[PDB]
Amino acid sequence: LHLKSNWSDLDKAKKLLLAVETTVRARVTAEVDKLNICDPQVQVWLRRVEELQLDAIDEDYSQLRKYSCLGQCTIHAHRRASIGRRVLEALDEANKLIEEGRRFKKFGFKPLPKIVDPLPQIKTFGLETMLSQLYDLFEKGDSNIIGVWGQGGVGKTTLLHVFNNDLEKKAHDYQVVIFIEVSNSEALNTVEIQQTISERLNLPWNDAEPIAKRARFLIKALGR
Amino acid sequence: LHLKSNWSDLDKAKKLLLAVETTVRARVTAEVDKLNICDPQVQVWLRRVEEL
Amino acid sequence: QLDAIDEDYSQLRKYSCLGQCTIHAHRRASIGRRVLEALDEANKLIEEGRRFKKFGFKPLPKIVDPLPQIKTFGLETMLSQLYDLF
Amino acid sequence: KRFVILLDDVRKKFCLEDVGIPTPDINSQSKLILTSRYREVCFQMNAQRSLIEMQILGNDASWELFLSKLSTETSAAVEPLGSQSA
Ligand SMILES: Nc1ncnc2c1ncn2[C@@H]1O[C@H](COP(=O)(O)OP(=O)(O)OP(=O)(O)O)[C@@H](O)[C@H]1O
Repeated sequence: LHLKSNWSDLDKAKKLLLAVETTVRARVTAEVDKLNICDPQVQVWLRRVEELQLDAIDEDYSQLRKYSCLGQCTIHAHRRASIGRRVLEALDEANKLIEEGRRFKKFGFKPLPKIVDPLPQIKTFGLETMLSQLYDLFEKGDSNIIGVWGQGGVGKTTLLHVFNNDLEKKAHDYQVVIFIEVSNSEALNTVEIQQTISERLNLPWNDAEPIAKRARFLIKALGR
Repeated sequence: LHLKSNWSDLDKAKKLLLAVETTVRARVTAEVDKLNICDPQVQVWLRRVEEL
Repeated sequence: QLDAIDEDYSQLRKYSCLGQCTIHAHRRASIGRRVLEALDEANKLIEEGRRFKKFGFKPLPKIVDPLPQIKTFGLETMLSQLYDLF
Repeated sequence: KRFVILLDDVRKKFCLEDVGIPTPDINSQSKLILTSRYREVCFQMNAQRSLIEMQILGNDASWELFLSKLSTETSAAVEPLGSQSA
């Protein structure tokens, strides 16, 4: 007769499992706040805790308590046989989940950069006819370098913002869409452009690397 | 037979293996982004996961 | 609640003058197993609380944290206008 | 996140995206409330269609605000009602 003690130990395990799960979820939420994604191994552990449903056996044991008045006879011993093995079936899983979630050390991983990240989406008027012209070359134009020119304030930059944001709506074969502001100076502030490209290519920023060496590196990186 | 319990643990292992494989592939993709090549021992491990 | 068994053991002390009597063996049998039932739990609690290394976690920021709540007069009408837009 | 940013006492037009704040749009539930002394600044920050004017306090509420600012003995000179005093 071990059920009377094992079920008591299950209650300790259940209340401890809710404490470990609370620590993990709070730890994971601190990772999603940094725009990271919950670690796949933690996500599997969390999904097993959710699916456990320890309240199911609790109700089943609660009915056996009402049958426990004369459970010695074979009429009520039928329920006691299942519970005596069902508690151990959920106790080991609960204890295994205790020592797994208590052993986590990293809870999130930084996702790969998006194909195209959204840019400021202001309300635009009458830009459909020009955006159609720009797409007609980008989809079909023979030359791979496309130039757009116009007087100041006509809408060149806003065209890029609506063009870049439009790419994430359609389907395209391209892998990275980089928006670079060369307007910063006429002196070509090279370091900040390479920062934008490297950050957009999921590359580490080796600060002390010379500009000429990085330029050779980015040519190989962007060529892939 | 003992099959009823073993197959249940296989489902746990399969869903955990897909999680470990996802972590490795994401870790490898962060290496190919630096123009590195996937490590030969990892490539063997990945190829065994696919073939499973 | 370790004081519960202490009182239960305290009554057996008064019966301890003839503890070998089969009538008082009913109480002595329970105490001899109830002490072990609470001793292992007490010792397990020792090695758990002696092993903790972190004791608190920083809670997530509140949805809205209170700002200086001074006494305000006649601000109900304007605050109603602001909510009617919000 | 569905944020609400209360932008207090802006004195010049500034770009939200350069400070990190995304400008809320119709597709998003987020709001952004800014206060300023100048209607020109609120127009420059694209708040023209939701402008609220913070008017001065009413005649009655301006008095009981003044009453709460006086000391206990001083207030007792101007508090009394029914009778009228200079
Ligand atoms: N179709 C449009 N509808 C509404 N506003 C527009 C439209 N096109 C441009 N604008 C406005 O034009 C303003 C001027 O900035 P914009 O990005 O258009 O400049 P630009 O054409 O790149 O010129 P430059 O870089 O030489 O100053 C922006 O604040 C933007 O709101």
